[PDB]
Amino acid sequence: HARSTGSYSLVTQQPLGGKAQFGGQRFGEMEVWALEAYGAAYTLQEMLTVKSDDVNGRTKMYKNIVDGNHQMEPGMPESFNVLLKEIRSLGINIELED
Amino acid sequence: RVTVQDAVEKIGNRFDLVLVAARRARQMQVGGKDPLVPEENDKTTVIALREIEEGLINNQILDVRERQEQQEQEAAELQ
Amino acid sequence: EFDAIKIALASPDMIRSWSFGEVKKPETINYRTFKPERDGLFCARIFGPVKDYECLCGKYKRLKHRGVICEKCGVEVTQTKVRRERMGHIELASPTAHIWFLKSLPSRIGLLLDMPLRDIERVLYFESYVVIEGGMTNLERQQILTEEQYLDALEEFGDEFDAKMGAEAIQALLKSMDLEQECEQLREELNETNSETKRKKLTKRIKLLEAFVQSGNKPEWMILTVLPVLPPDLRPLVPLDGGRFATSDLNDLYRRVINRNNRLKRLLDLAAPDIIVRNEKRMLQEAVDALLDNGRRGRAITGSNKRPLKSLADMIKGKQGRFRQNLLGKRVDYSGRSVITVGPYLRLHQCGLPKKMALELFKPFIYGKLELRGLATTIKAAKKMVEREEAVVWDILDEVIREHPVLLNRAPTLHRLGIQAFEPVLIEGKAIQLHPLVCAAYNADFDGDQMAVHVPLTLEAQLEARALMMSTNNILSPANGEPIIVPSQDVVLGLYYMTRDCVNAKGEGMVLTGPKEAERLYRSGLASLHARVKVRITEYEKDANGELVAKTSLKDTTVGRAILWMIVPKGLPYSIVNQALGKKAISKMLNTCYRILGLKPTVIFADQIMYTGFAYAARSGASVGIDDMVIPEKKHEIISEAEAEVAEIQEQFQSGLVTAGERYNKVIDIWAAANDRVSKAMMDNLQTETVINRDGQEEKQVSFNSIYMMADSGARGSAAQIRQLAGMRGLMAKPDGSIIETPITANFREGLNVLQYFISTHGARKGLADTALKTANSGYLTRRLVDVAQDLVVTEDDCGTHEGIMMTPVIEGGDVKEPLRDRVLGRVTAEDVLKPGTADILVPRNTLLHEQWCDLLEENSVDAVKVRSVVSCDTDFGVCAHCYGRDLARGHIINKGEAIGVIAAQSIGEPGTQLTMSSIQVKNKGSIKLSNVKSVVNSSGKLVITSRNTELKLIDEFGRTKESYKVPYGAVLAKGDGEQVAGGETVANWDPHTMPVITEVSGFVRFTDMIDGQTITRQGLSSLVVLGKDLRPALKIVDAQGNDVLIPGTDMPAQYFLPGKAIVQLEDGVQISSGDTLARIPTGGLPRVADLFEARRPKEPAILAEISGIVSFGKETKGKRRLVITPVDGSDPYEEMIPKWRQLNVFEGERVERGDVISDGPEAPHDILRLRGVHAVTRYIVNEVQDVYRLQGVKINDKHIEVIVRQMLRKATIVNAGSSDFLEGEQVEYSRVKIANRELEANGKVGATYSRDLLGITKASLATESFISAASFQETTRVLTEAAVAGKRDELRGLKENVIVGRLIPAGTGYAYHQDRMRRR
DNA sequence: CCCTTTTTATTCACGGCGAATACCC
DNA sequence: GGGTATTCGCCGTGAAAGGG
RNA sequence: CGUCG
RNA sequence: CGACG
Ligand SMILES: [Mg+2]
Ligand SMILES: [Zn+2]
Ligand SMILES: [Zn+2]
Repeated sequence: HARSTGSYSLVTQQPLGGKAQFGGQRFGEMEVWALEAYGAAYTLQEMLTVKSDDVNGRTKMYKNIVDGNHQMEPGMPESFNVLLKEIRSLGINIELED
Repeated sequence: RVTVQDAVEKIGNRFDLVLVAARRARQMQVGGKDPLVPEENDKTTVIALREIEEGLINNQILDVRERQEQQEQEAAELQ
Repeated sequence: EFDAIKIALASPDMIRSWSFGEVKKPETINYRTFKPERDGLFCARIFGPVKDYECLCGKYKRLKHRGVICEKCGVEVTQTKVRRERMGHIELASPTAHIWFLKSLPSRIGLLLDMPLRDIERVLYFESYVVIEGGMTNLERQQILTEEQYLDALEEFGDEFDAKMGAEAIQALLKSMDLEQECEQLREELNETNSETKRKKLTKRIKLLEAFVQSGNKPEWMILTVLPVLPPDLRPLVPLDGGRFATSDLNDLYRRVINRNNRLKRLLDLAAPDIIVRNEKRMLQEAVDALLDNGRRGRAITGSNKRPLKSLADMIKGKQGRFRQNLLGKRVDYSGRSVITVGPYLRLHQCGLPKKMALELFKPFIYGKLELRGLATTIKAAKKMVEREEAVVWDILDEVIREHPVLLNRAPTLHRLGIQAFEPVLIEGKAIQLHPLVCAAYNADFDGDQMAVHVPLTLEAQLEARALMMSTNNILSPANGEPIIVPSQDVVLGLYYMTRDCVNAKGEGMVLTGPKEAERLYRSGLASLHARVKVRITEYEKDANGELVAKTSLKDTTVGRAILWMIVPKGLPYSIVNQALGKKAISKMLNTCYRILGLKPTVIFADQIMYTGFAYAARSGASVGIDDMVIPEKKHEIISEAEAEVAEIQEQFQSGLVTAGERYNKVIDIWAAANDRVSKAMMDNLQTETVINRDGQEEKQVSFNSIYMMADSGARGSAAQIRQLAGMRGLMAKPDGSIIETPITANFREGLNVLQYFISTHGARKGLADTALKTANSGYLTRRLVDVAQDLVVTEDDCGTHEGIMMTPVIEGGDVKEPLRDRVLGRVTAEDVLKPGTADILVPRNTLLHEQWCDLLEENSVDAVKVRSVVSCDTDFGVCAHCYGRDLARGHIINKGEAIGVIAAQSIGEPGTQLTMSSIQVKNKGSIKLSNVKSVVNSSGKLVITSRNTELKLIDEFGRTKESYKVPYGAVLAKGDGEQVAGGETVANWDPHTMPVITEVSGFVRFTDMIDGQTITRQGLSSLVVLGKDLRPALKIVDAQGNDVLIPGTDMPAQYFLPGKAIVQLEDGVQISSGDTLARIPTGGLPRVADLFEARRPKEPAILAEISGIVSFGKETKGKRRLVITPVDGSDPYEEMIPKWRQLNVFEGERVERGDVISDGPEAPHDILRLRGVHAVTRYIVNEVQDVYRLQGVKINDKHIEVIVRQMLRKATIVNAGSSDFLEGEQVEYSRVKIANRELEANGKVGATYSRDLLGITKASLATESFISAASFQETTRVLTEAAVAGKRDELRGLKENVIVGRLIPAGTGYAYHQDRMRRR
């Protein structure tokens, strides 16, 4: 089973999983630890921000691959925004400082 | 080649050579630069890593080349 | 964008300003229309509609009308992205309390107010009242009154008695209580310090009040007044088709909360009595309990079909939460998964990829190539050309899968070699071809295993996969300096069959001119493969600098070795080829080729070795059969004599001569001896079974059996499996702990019955359950071990330290286990090494120990080298490049910016699955050495000991130490100081049942205060047992003159107190001497690794001496036992107790010393750190972990344990505060104290005294400066409650904090980018 | 879309932390 | 007048559905 | 790691 | 959310 581009979930902006549904493979925490054992800065930056999150960034990355540019953008992960809206639903305030 | 060993002997950090090779291969693809070595059905990463090993492309060499290009751009915009 | 995350409490005005409207209707779905309702959880005027730029009525269809409001209900035009950020709020007519500030363990409200938790539960559940605004009242302000006390409490006091019930009373108690005067009175109460538990509780309350004062939050915000909701896009409700409707549980909980709030609002408008509004407030309290976090109480609600609903906190914590399944681990694109295949025609830097997977995973690259080549009109034409299976885009794939590496990955990942990079080729099939040389690092056999493949997109990701994650660059192990590319079973068998010695073959006794003639004679068939011939070889050496010399010689070798010499390059001599070439010989050859030539000729040499082995494995033709597993003809005789001996000892047991407890040991001993004899006969029959004649008489050589060739070369299978296969397998033990006395007689070649197959299945099921549980235990252990040292990056190159550890090979009592070369390899020493012979300087201070200084270190025969470690560093927030040393992956030093803690945790957690879940004499010759013992001469000419911490060493004739022993107190010595001993001679002899009471002086003994009936009992045997209550006896001695014998130097007289439960055989009035005792008194494995790393307290710990001084008995076990250790010039406010189970080892008339063991058993890891030192607990835990690892046979370097040890003691406490702002009872970081005292000790101010304390892998990971890495490790609610109360400000510094926010981790390029960002800022 | 009454009562290993009774000077 | 050793519980990880 | 509802 | 390898 292989997937380049497919559908995504509605509760979070992540690809699906399995063979009957068009989904990709799961990059677990041990793979993140094995990448952190190497340098893998831009490898980990493109693994969990460009391929899964950044719904406006992955389209720009696809257009850059189509036009012939191997350059990406950091963007903003949508799962962190979901977590920020989830903790704010309780009686705990959390925001980002500049 | 098949391995990256002599680039460690040239630059003994193995982190800045990747960045300067990406900076060399990016300007040869987006902007467009003349390759200093003859290519034989190779991509820009292998061309940049081959230009690293000979010594024509380095960190300070690329910095002074960018500075000379910016000085030529300001001299062209001045006239 | 942002650089810090600030967390605080939620003000109700902030929740009112966050939302845009108020909800009133509880209904969400009307089940008739597709549009949502105008008010509810799925609102349209608050959160927005679903369609982009379209209202509910259908009047706005143009984008130019954006900027107005709707007149029907108030639904403005929105997008699909802005609907996820709009929220709503719910007002509360009745106040309620929070759950995270109620059961935080300890409670925040219970710590802020002077009230236990049960009274707070009684007030919050409407069980009892609290008096508010008493004023001039004899009753206490926090007094609890029952239901019958309210009547006379209202009708007794003359003033107005107003007492609130519920959360309003708690809110009034919070509003009426101030903060500055309360903390002022608490600081005025600090000077009492009556009890130490009240002292630490009071300082904890002062720290909580100060954390409330310095923060910008209020204590009144714990009472919930305005409650925010989640957006409807975060809670998707897909309309299913069936008899029942599918919905989320959180929406049902919110609907129940809105229903209870609307019922309370309808109840307040009818002037209801107190009990019904009390029950309504209780139902609203249960509703807000079920909404926020359910399951913490005794009654967890169940929605449908007996299933507890997931609240807002249940979907965050745990394994299936958002931190572990949506932030650290995400689904990725451009990925595949197939079945692995061998594919022996590939190289090391390449793998095999199918055409369908390469066409699917590279669709946008093919599209971009078709756009740049000018072949397709648009992207849709290229898509139609791709999905129609044309023969036009096939040669375009040869240009994009040429120099583009992919990331191969196995589903279990233990270390960094589980993810490697290969250049994929296009093969035909549906499977991935994984190279056999990397299978030892992947630990993947081809019995249906699956692997994942990833495709990098960024140019920097491709360059990092090529330059760092390549398979040709990672050939060494991360735990030790050994090559991971080794021939496993087939290549080593081919190289063993090709290079072997024979006594007679075809073409023996002929001389050849070169290796090409030998290969031609082997391919032509005129000469055999294994024959002793003579060839002319030219070997190249590199003894000169700049050139390689050559030498021509003729050596007697084999034809197969002459063929293999063409594989061997010029950098290696002929001594590595002419050997037996087993399993370790090829690894030593590859290590020599890597250490002499380098990385470039080694990756071709290993591939050529694998190609030659795979080529000669087909030419060998090794097969197994019945005649290969031979049977010894003398086995049945040994079995017959063994059965006769068991029958004779059974007859002797049944006659009544030998008891069964020794007969069982005799039976199992003679069966083990018979098994060893059968195994020795089988090995002698296997290794010598073929005889080949040369001229006349015959000769005996090593046999050419296939199973013996597979067992001797180390190809596949150890010697124990061959012993269980050919010979008898031995005794099979019971799983409960015992072992059956009868073994398995028949082997696997012969037939078996059902009795010889039951205990083997018992042991196999026990081993299978053991490994199935211990692999999950090891996974949990390495998951705990990664998060301890996940934020240690090398930021400096040289710092300069004067302290260090004393690196020395440890001696357990027998021979050596770890030599000097494998302990100090690649580590910078601390100071100069002192020479015992001439006393000069060998090494400088800051120098690296390469492979040449270790030869001088072992030739000088040094004892201990002061080497800098990871714990004794001084770099702030990380270590330097000199305190670590070699990274065990490259020949040079470690570069700056490498996260070595994750590599250390991965190298520790990887072989954790292999872990299972009377007299002192010498052995060799040499001199002895006594330490910490005073020698007292005896009357017979021997020497007696008096100290308890004595230790004996063995010094050789050169000056080194090769043997050490530990003798307890009360043992005579046989050899003297400076006397050479021999092998097989006893030194110390003692009894482990009787403790000595023998003094060092002589004299006529005399009993004192021994009355029969009160303290002694006389009851053949002429002795009395020692058990007027508080009157202790004494043992005085009389000399020949008649006066008192006083010991010069010590003020204690010559008397001894008799201990309890001890017999005294000798009476008084006789001359005594030294040597006669007067009074005669009678888990390793992975849980051990978890106990050592978790720093848990033992079951029965030992008590260590705090200060040196004489001892004094306070009590004699009436209810307790108290001992006093008083010094000479000081007092002692320390009184310890005895748990009435530990044997008292310390006496009153012996030498005292701080640091002595008084109880047999394991010692606590906290007492050795605070009393002995800081470099003593570290070496002890490193040696214990290394002993547990060497019990199995794995090899892990000492730095990986030392970095975890350094991360363990990172926290510290303050003893004396002084002029600093920190208190004397708080636990802060050591780095903050180190950067705060540097400006205080250099100036005229005073500093604070600190003392390091040891923490486990769980307590030190959860207690840190950040609140994100501590919330995703084990728990979430407690650290979020602490971060909300204290108001911590997080800074993205470590590695785990950048994975959550999604940016660059501090790698080497990450350290470069972080230094550039710090330079720009 | 809303009240009520007769009883659904369902089983780990190991460790950290908080709280009600006590003997002795 | 007053306090910590011992013990015992709670928590951390791997009572509400039926008809009109 | 997958399959099913 | 449960069963199976
Ligand atoms: Mg397998
Ligand atoms: Zn409208
Ligand atoms: Zn240092």
